[PDB]
Amino acid sequence: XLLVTAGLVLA
Amino acid sequence: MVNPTVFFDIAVDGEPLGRVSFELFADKVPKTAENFRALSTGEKGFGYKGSCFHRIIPGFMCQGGDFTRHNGTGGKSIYGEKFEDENFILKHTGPGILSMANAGPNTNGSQFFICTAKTEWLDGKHVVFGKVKEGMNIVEAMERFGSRNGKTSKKITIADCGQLE
Repeated sequence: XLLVTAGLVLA
Repeated sequence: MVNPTVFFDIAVDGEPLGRVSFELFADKVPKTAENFRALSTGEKGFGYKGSCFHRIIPGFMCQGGDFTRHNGTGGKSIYGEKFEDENFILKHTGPGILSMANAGPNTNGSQFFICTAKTEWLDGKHVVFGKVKEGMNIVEAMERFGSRNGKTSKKITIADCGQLE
């Protein structure tokens, strides 16, 4: 996917 | 409030593509702007001077760097390995929006990103503390050679960091 976190980016 | 300025250069495989600079709203957030400022010079045992990028998606966002400690996922801040938030007075008007990245509440490591579009689903979650005054062209040029497979122009790396004291 189109997320912007800090640890375990997923689809 | 005499806002500071910061920038850093991008290298496309042992080649300088160009510089990208950013203006921070220290006036509004004279606290979290410093975090970014420090992450340039990359003292305090971290920063963008790790010569590496995470990923580049064409038509969404662009960034990379920081972390570097835990299998390419390091990251501590000048206020600790975590840090509280500020507010969401600012919003995401569209492209050229400099927003932070977070992995929970009161958990803002340091890493940020450029928004190259209207990330309306990130608004309210990410902290906007600056904008891309100039360099969007370089960012676009960068994204043009990006991909969703998590590879970009062979191997883009941070050439050098700025920090305009």
